This record gives sequence, C-alpha cells and structure tokens, in this order.
Amino acid sequence: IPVYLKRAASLMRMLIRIELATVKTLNITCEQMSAILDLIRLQYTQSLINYGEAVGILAAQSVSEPLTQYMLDSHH
Amino acid sequence: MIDQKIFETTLNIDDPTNFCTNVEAHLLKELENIYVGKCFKNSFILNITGVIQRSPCFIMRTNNSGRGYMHVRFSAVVSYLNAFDLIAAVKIIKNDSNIILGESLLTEPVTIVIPSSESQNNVAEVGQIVPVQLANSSVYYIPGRQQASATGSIFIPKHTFSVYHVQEELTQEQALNLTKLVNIIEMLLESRSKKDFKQICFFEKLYYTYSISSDEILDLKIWKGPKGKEMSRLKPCNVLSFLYDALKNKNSSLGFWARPPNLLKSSPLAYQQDQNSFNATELPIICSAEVMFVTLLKEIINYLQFINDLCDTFNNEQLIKRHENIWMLIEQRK
Amino acid sequence: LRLGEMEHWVLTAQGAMQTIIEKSHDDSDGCISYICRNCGEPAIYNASHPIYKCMNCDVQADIGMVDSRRSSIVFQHEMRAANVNITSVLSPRVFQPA
Amino acid sequence: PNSILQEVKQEAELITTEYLNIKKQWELQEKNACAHLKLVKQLRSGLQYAELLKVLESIRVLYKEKNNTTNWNLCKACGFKLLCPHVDMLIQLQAAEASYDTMRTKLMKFSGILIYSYFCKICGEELAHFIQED
Amino acid sequence: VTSLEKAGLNAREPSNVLLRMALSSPVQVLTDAAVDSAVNPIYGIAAPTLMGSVPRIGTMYSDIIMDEKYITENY
Amino acid sequence: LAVPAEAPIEIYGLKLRLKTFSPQCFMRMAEIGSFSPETLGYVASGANLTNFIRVFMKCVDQETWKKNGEGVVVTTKENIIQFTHQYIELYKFLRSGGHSWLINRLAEEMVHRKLDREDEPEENIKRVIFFLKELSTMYSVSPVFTSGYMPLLYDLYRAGYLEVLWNPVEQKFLQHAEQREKE
Amino acid sequence: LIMDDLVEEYVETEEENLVEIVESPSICEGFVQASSQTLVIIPDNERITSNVLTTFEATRLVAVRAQQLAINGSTMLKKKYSSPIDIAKQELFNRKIPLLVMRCIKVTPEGQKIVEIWNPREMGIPLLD
Amino acid sequence: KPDPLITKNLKPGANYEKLVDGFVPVGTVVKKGDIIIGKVAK
Amino acid sequence: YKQITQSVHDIEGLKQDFRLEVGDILYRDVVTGDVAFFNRQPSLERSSIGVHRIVVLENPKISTFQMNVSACAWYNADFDGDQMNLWVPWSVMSRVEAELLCSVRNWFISTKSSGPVNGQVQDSTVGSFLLTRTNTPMGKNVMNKLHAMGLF
Amino acid sequence: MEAGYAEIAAVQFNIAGDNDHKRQGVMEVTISNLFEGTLPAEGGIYDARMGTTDHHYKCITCSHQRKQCMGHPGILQMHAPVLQPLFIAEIRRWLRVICLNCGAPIVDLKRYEHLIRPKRLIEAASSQTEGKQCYVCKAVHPKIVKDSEDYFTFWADQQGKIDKLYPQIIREIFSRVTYDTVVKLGRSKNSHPEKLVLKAIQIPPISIRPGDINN
Ligand SMILES: [Mg+2]
Ligand SMILES: [Zn+2]
Ligand SMILES: [Zn+2]
Ligand SMILES: [Zn+2]
Ligand SMILES: [Zn+2]
Repeated sequence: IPVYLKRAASLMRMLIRIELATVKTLNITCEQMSAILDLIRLQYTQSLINYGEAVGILAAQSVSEPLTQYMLDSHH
Repeated sequence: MIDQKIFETTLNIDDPTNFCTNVEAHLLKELENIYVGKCFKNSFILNITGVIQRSPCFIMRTNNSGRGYMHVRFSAVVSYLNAFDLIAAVKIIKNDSNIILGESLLTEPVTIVIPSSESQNNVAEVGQIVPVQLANSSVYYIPGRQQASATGSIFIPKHTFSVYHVQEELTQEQALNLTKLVNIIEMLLESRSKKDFKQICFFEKLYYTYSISSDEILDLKIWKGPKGKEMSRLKPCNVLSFLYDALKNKNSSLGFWARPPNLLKSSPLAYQQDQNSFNATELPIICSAEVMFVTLLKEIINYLQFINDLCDTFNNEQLIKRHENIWMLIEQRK
Repeated sequence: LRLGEMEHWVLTAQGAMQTIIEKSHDDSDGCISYICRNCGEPAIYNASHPIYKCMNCDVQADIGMVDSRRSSIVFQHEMRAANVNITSVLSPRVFQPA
Repeated sequence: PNSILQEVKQEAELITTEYLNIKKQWELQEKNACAHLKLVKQLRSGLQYAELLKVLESIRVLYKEKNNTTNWNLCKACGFKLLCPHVDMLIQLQAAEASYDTMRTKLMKFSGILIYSYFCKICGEELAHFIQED
Repeated sequence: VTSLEKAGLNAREPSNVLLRMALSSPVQVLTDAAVDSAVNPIYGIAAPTLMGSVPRIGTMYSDIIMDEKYITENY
Repeated sequence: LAVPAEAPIEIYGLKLRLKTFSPQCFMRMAEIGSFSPETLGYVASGANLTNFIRVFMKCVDQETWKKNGEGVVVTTKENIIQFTHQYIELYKFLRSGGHSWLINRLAEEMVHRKLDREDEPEENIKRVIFFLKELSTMYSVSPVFTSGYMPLLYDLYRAGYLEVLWNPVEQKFLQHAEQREKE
Repeated sequence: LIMDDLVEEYVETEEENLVEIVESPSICEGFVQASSQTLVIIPDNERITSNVLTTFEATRLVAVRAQQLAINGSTMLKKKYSSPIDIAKQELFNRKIPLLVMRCIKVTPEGQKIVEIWNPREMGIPLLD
Repeated sequence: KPDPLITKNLKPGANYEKLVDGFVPVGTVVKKGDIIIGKVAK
Repeated sequence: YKQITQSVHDIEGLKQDFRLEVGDILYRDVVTGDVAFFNRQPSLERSSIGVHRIVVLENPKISTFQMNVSACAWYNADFDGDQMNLWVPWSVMSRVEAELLCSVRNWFISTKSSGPVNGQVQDSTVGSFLLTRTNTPMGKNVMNKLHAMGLF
Repeated sequence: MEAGYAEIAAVQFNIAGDNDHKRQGVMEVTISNLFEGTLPAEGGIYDARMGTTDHHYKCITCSHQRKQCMGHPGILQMHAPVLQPLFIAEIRRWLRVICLNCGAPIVDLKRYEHLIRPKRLIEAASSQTEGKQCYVCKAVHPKIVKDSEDYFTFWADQQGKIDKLYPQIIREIFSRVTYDTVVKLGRSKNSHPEKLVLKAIQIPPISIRPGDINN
C-alpha cells in the first residue's frame, strides 16, 4: 500500500479502533462483527470521490458562495 | 503496378451491438463497401486482403447517438501506376475540343488525357482501344475517386535510350530484394506462353524501333528460348541468370549497362560493357548495381505486361481491322 | 433563452455531459467538423455530392469526423482571418495488438 | 371503446368493421414484402446524387399511375403505398443541386392546411421551413 | 504562491492557450501563441469547449467499449 | 546568409546537404501511408535504409570545402555539370516505377514487421449468496462473487435487506420481495 | 452629425509573462498526424482502479445501453419494460449489460495507451432502484 | 391581403384571414398564428 | 420522425398511419413524471441546476413554475418575482443522466458545507413547534382522533 | 469516403504566412462586384466558393446548403505587401536585431545563449544597436523609428537620413534572415520573420461575414 494511502485511512482506523474496542464489543457476536465490518467497508466505498469529478469547480463554487455573504457584512 | 498495401482508418458503426456477434466479417464487409475500387492514400485499392490490427468498438463520446467507430488497420491489394507505364487498352471517350480523353480497360482504372497539341495524336476516334504510354508526370490519385488520373500519349518505340554506369557492387540483401522482381518476370514469361504466338509476333513487330523482316525470321519467345533480332552490335546478356548467380556470388556487376533499341523491349537481355560502346546522346548514369538492375527489371516487366495485355485486348483480327490508324503510324515512325 | 457560463459550470460540476451535449449541440448550433488529420486543417467532406478533399495536402487527405459547434468553427475562422494558423492534431488511432 | 359505441345506430357496426379492416390492412403493410421496401429505403438513405436519380427511376418503374399531384403512389407488385409525389420532385431538385429557397418555392404545391415548417398535403412530411427571409 | 488572476494561470498552464483566451485578454494570448508556435493540448473544460467539443470528465471521463465476447456468446 | 527571390548571386560551388533522418521518421511516414514514393525514397535515403542519394551523388564528391554538415560539394565547372546531371538522374529514378516499387515494398515490409512484432465465500457470505440466488429470480440482483464481495454488499444496499449479514431473517423479506414483485 | 452607436474601444493592459539548422525537413515541420497508439491492457491482477462502478460510469453505461436499445432492441432481459431507460437499468442490475468500461490510466510518449478494462457485470453498482 | 400567387414566402401555419384592406378590423380577436397587417413587396 | 423516409412528419398529415413503425421517433407532450432541469440564475452552487419530476398543472390559468418552498434552498430562490429556467431532456442519454445523476436528491447534502440543504422553513418550523409543544394556551396540546387523522 | 469519427487532441497556433493563405484559399478575389443579380458575382468577396450564407444558393466548394457549410477562405493577391496587424511588435523587434542590408544579426547571438527561448528576441531588441556595424557587409544599422501617426509605419533613421520602411522593403529585409538566426533568437522555424509580410491576404469565409464587416 502506498504511504499516502495508509495515511488517508488513519482517521477511519482511529475511529474504528475506538468504537470497535473490546470493551465496546462485548455483546456483539463474531458474525455480527463481520456484518459490522462489511457495513463499514460498504459505507467507506460509497463515500469515495468519483473518477472524473470536476473538484476544482466544486471548490470554486463552495468558496465563492460564502463571498457574497462576506460582502453582505461589509458595513460591519 | 498491382501491389499490397497497409492502410489505417476509422470506421463508423451505426449499430454497435449488431455489428458485433461477427466482428471480422462485418469489418471486412464495411471495408469492401468503403475502400474497394476507390483511390485512397496515393493508391487505388482493388480488394481488401484482411484486417491486421483493429481497435475495440469504442462508443462515440462527443454525441448522444450511441454509435461506435473502431479503428481498423487492414492490408489491401492496390494498384500504383507510375510514369512510362504501358497500358495496352485505352478506350477514347472524347475527341472534340482538342482534349482527347480516354479510359484504361486494364486491371488498373486510370482515366488518361492525351495531349492534342501534338501532331502525333488526333488520329484515334471514340470507341477505339489503343495502347497508351503514361507521360513523366506522376499519376494523380484523388482520394475517393473511382479511377486514377494521368496524362499519356500514343506509344512510340522511343529509340532514345539511357546508359547506366555501375560503380557499386550488388549486396546479398539487394539481390534478395530483386528476386521479387525476378519472380514477377518469371510469372510474366509463364503467362507469355498462353497467348497465341502470331499475335505476340505481330505486336512485337509493331512496337519495335527498327524493322524486322516480315515477322517470319526467328521465333522470338524469350522465357529461355535464346533468339534475337536486329543484333546491331555486341552480345546480349541474360539478366535473369545474372541475378540468379548474383545470389551465388559468382559474378560482378561492375561496368557499363544499357538496353539499346536493338534489344527486344520485352526480353531479359542487356549489355554489361566496360567502355560505353553505345552511341547514346547522353552521359552515362553513374549509380549502383541495384539502381540499374531495378530500372532494367521494371522496364522488362512493363514491356512484358504490355505485350500480354496487347494480346489480351486484340484477340481477333476484327479489332485489328477496326483500328484504321493505330497500326500504320507506329510503322511510319521506324 | 441562454444557458450561460455559470449554467455550464454547474452542469460540469455535476459531471453531467450528455446534457451539455444535448443543449449546447443538439438544441444549439452544434454541427460536424471535418479535419484532414494529416495537416490538421478543416477538410471538405460531402457524402451526397462525392467530395473527399483537402485544400492542403491533396492525395494525403484522411478526413476525420469531429463533433463541433458552428460558434467554434466561426471562432477558428476568425483566428485564421487574423493570420493565426489553427491546426487540429486530432486524437491518434489506437490499435489492439492482434 | 364500449361507452363510445353505445353513445354512437347502424353506424356503430360500420365503425368497428372499418376498424378491423384498417387493422388487417396495417398488419399486411407491416408484413408487406414488395421489392420497393429496399428501394424506398435506399432512395431516402443519403447516397450520391447521381445514384439517387437512377434509384428514383427504378422506383418509377413500379408506379401504378402517373400522379402529378393528387395522392400517394402504389407498389405495382403489391398495391401498397410506394412513394409520395413530393418525393419525386424533391429528389429531382436534389439532383439538380437546387437551392433551399428554390426547393421551398417548387414544393409549395404539396403544402397542407409557431411551427415555422410547411408539411405535405399528401403524406404530411416536412417540405421545408420558413422562419425568416435573408 | 501563484494567484487566481491571469498571471497565476500563465504560471500554471502556459500551454493552455484556449483557457487563457477564455479567461481574459484573448488578443494578446492569441498573438503570443501564434508567435511562439504554441501547442495547446485539449484537456480540462475551457479548451474542449472553445473547440466545440465536450470536456472528458464526469460521464465522459471513462469511455465505453462493446463486450465483443459477451455479445457473440449471448447475441 | 540568405538572399531574396530573384536576387543576383554568383555561384562558386554547389553543396548537396546529405540530410540524416531517423528510421522512426520513415516509419511514421509509412504509418501515414499516403506519401508519394519520391518523398518516401528521399527520407529512406536520409535514413540508413536506402542509399540511392549517396549512390548517385558520392561519385562527384570532390571534397574541397568541408564546413561541418555532411554532404558533397562541387567546385569546378565540369564538376557542376556532372553534379547537375547526377541530381537529375537521381530524382528521375526516385520518381521512376522501379524505385516506387522498391520503396513501397520497403514501407510495406517495415510496417508488417512492426505489426507482427507487436503480437470461496465465507459461511455468512455463502448464506447471503444463497439468499440472493433466490432473490435473483424475483429482483434485479443477479449475484456474482468476488474476493471482497463488494458488488454483493452493493446489491444488498440498493434493495434493502442488508440485515441478512447479521440476522437470520432471509425468509422474512423474501416473501416481502414476492409481494413487491407481484404488485 | 450625432452618432450614438459607439463601439467602446477595448484595451488589454496586463502583458503576459510566460516562462547546422536547415530550412525545414519533412519531419520537424509537419507530421501533425501523431503516431498511432497500441492498446496496452493492464492484466486483471495488476489493476489498481476500483472494482465498483462510479456513478458517472454507471450512468454512462445506462445511457449508452438505452440509446442503443432505442435503435436496436434485441434484449436479453427476462421481464418486459416499456422504456429503454428501464431496460438498460435492469440490464446493469441483472449483470447482463453488453458493454465494457475502459479506464485509460496513461498515454505513454512511446505510443502506448495503457488502459484497464473492467467488466460491469462483475462490478459493484451504486445506482438506486 | 396576399394571395396564393402573392405568396413566394407565405408564413407556414399563418392565417392571412381576418384581413380587410390589409388590416385586421377593430374588435377582432387575434390568436398566435393570425396575420395582423398584411404587407407585400415587389 | 419516420425512419423509412429519414424525415420529420406532421401529426396532422399522419391520419392514415393507424399505428407507428419500429424505429420511428415520436415527439410527445410533456407528461407528469417526466424529469426536467430546474435552474435559477445566477447559477452559483452545484444545486443551482436540479432535476425534478414534472407535475403538469392542467389549470389553463396557471403560468408559473410551482415548487415546494423547501426546494428553494437548492436555488437560493424566493417567491417575490424570481424567474427560473426549465427544460425537459428529450434525448435518451440526457434523460438517463437527469434521473440518475442530477436529481435533487443528490443535492440534499451540500457539497459546500457537507450538511443538509433542505428542511422546514417558516410556516413549517413554526408549525412543528406548535404541534410538538407540550401545552397550548388552551391546556395540554392534544387532538381527538378525527383531527389526528386529518393531519395525515 | 466515410469520414471516420475523430476527436481533437491538440491545437497548434502559428503565424499564417502568404504561402498558407495560397494553399488554403479556394478562390482568388479579383473584382469589386458583390452580387450578379440574385447570385454572388464570381471572383468577388461574396463568391459562393467561399461558402453560402443564403438559402438562395448552395456553396459550390462543398456542395452543401447554408446549414451544413462551414465556409471556406479565399485569397486576395495584394499588389503591394502589407504588414501583419497582429504582429507589428514582432516586426519592430526583428528590424532592430538583424542587418537591413544582408540580413545577418547585428547582435551577438552568443550573448543571449543562456536565456529562455521566449525572451531572447525581446532582450536582443531591447539593446540599442543604433550605429552598430555589420561584420559581414560593414553597414551601419539605422535607428528603427515607429511612426507615431499610425500603428504600422516604420521609419529608418540613418543619422538624420529619413526614409520610409515600406512593407516591400521590410519583406526584402526579412527574407535575408536565415533559419539559424531565427532559432538562435529563441523563435520557432514556423515563426520566421518572412511570414510577417503578406502579399496575399486571406478574405475570411462568408460564414463569419453574413450579409458591417464586408464594407
Ligand atoms: Mg427574489
Ligand atoms: Zn490535409
Ligand atoms: Zn408528401
Ligand atoms: Zn461550403
Ligand atoms: Zn550586413
């Protein structure tokens, strides 16, 4: 695995190790743990950015939209 | 000359799902419908041999039609005529306005315009099949056209000839390359036998620089058959044997070369001299053995094909009788 | 009725296409451009009247069908009117190893 | 369909008999195999304008009657619809390399009846359009 | 630290002549491209759009080919 | 230097530039496939494929000037006549039928040579696939199995019924799927 | 004498700051055609792109299939649907779509179009139904 | 009011009726395709 | 658009066709359930263009583009004179994309703030408060069965 | 036939010389007449070979109607050369760095053989070079003066000797520049100064001048 991809999963690894700690998963069966891990994998896959996204235009819109509100408080 | 060629093209597929289920066959059918019998990329393309390489059927991206295109790399049989090519069957379709049109009836569909300013022309009429030699102007293959375009004239024995001085020896690879033209000459000589002897004799007498004694002396047939006419001076050499034992490294091509009018313009005969005994009015062309051998072999191929096509088009005496001016001007310029 | 710059930005931010295509070509001045692919200049192609020619290199004409808009053709003509030569390289043909 | 028939009195049987006649005629037309079906397809599928006149003459071979401008033409080998008279004039003008305005003026004999388009009086096909004159 | 003005575009995408013409100052960009014999690869959004084409992103980022084997074996 | 058109210049010698081109240039030209045999032969002579230019022109070398770039330079007048005659013959040969055949065969052979040189599911997952096999006959979830069964989970997400991963259910919403398909 | 339709003279002020030898051969000048590419398909075990279709890829597959069913219509689907869009969506969901997804990873200078070919019938589908 | 011989370009789908002396009279309801004010050139 | 003639035919000239042929192209009216692209200028957000299911208003006296007030957050719109552009995709690819990629359900979560865009606005917020409050000035906030049913 | 599907991958920008105009021109403008009745006059600026903008005639060049015709450029053989309006500054830069007698560069090419290519000519023209002596023909480089009355006229100032640099004289000067000088000054071989003077301008297709720009 490339190093940057390992760092990309650091936050999710942290969250999984916190919420799936042994103290927190005492009333969960092994098959239930498999289902939980499969659901986590599915949700992580569903959250990835699509290939060919115009993310630059998305960022331009998302940063230019607050600019009119920043103007609206120019007298403040 | 008829030859193979490899082309690159992009087709258009209006039914990509139906175009599949048989890709090679549909591809071949589309290539035949598009490129067969049409000038394309400095050649004519007579038939599609097959597809060498091809692309996946990509779906068109810049429109909402759903069609595919696919890239095709196919080998095709093409005809590339050149200057001084001899076409023995040209049918004149126009004679007014001093343009003198024509149309080759051979395997290579070239439409040949013939100059009218020259006093030699203006003797053929509409519907008159007569041989034509292409001028030194390069054939004009307009892409997508159903025939080639060239300028030619009524063929004349053309007593002017060239002398080739050879200072570079043949190599093994060059001789192997010349073996292809040697094989072409061999098939031409093989096909020379099928044509009836009297017609080939009459035509060869017609298109000869000098005069031969009423087409009865000797039995010129080449394809071995060691005969010879005129014999103005010196001994011919068999170019086929010279190229065959050239592969065997038993000879040297260094010297002077020429194919004078006294030689039979069809025979595999040439002079390998060392003193330029020929009385041509031009300096020897210093070149390599490959250049001279290629030039001589192409001349032999052109003349052999010329004779074969002449025998093919005029297969009876009715056509010979019909041409009321073709056969006597050629005998006039002797 | 105009679909301006910002509408195109929104449509391409959604990654749409096929709607930029529909509106900007099929419901607009969208046309077909022909390029020789050997010189890159606009070629002359006509199916009905048999015309497959290139005013540049003549026997080397290999006309490709390129989806375009009349606005872009006019824009390139205007650039060439100011003595700026516009040459379209065209995507190379890709072949699967047989 | 029922309520349409009770609220129609002998004409009610004419409606549902003509309906069956048209349905069978249309099924026959869908299953029709006159030799023109490839010929009319070739005529409209854009080919060289020299070949188009030859194909249009080939269609004229199967003409049942010389219809200047009255109604459709029928496949002589099958009796079904063959070619509208406007298509003959239109193909004539295409081979003549006539202009769009010339075609619109000449085709202003099949004009029926903002659309901006003229439609055939016989087959209801788009003859030409007139939005603005330049 | 490049800017979001014309200078930043010139520093980041000097070869994208069409994009820089579409942003601002088309006459100077065109003149400099003609003088410098600039080659403009077609990428992004502005350059394909100015050429009458569609950007190769979104639905067009990945191309589609026909599954010839599957079509032959399942007509 | 460079002189304008129709500008009187005084010819003391004539140098032919023996331009050298890589074989990839000839290969690109053959791939384009529409070039005339004269230009094809000229470039092939530029590369080390044919030597017709050097064959025709090295006989009138008379090297007396050098100046970097490789070529032949003729100084004496008779050498100029010989140079011109050899040039005319060379370029007539390059446009001749024989060299046309040779260069077309060479381009063919090179292109042909280049082208011919080119060329077990886990127990829970087993149960889930079994459930989807029954569901495929009644919902558009035609199952396939990969290593991570990611398409399997994606199909269990669109239809709902993600609960089969941890709960026995299966038959609970199988009949619900029957009712939905019937409706 | 009074003209109203003025043209508003246009000014550009920020100048750009972009940062043997013979006449020309038939190689340096010309050859705009660009050399043909060979399709280097990455082996299935060397592929690094996602085994799940993106919404862009799935949408494009459905659109292409439905447009093809508009002109064609020979379908391998079992249940009959009255619209090409529904037919294409069910073909994708039933893993019967006859299309493939090519992801062009890289075009090399040497003339190779390195691509990954993905089969949508063995891929994850993110669409709704 | 133009006539079929006056046509050369008559608008498709237009009415060309309701025109009295080249103008639609006062008090006449006019719809989308109706021709108000008839003018002919040449 | 008849395929056999490769040309467009008026519907008033096709009175003799009975049915339609395979490969024909029919240009039908917009009906309820069709997808349409809704756009308000200036188009500044990723949700400035969205796809809505068409509800055809058969009242001939209505000329406005009607929308739910909770959908206005996508377009930063209000009903005080704002004009919006609506075009119905007619091609198959565009319709597929409209119902698969550009539907407003994809813009419920903001691309900018990563949070929800839509929700209760004005009367709906006050109504939720009034409905969920424990007491009214009239006593306990309760309704009988008839009025509880009328809420749904 | 059968123009295959294609996509534009790159666009090349170049200075269009008169040779390019001659190659690309489908017709040569020779007359001032606009229309011969209801049809364009042949050889005029409205000639149909340039494309059709009216329904009243087809193209001729592509045999298409108005909708399907993209327009085709023509040629006007100028009796006297003209300077390219977009590249007047390039003409000025080239005039100040090469000798107006033999075309040799008056500047030292080795001096600028460390800068980037887009800047070599600018810095070469930045230097004065007035009164410099050519090392080939021993001529004195004049002062290249840009006329303040218009955007194109150039003046040759030889220590007060004032003579107008006509486009014909400029073409004679620019035609003596070698491609070696062009390359060593950071310019492409497609940017030879000989293309900056036009004896055959391109009249644009009628598609971009519909029936004012034709006046
Ligand atoms: Mg408002
Ligand atoms: Zn070209
Ligand atoms: Zn009709
Ligand atoms: Zn045109
Ligand atoms: Zn000097």
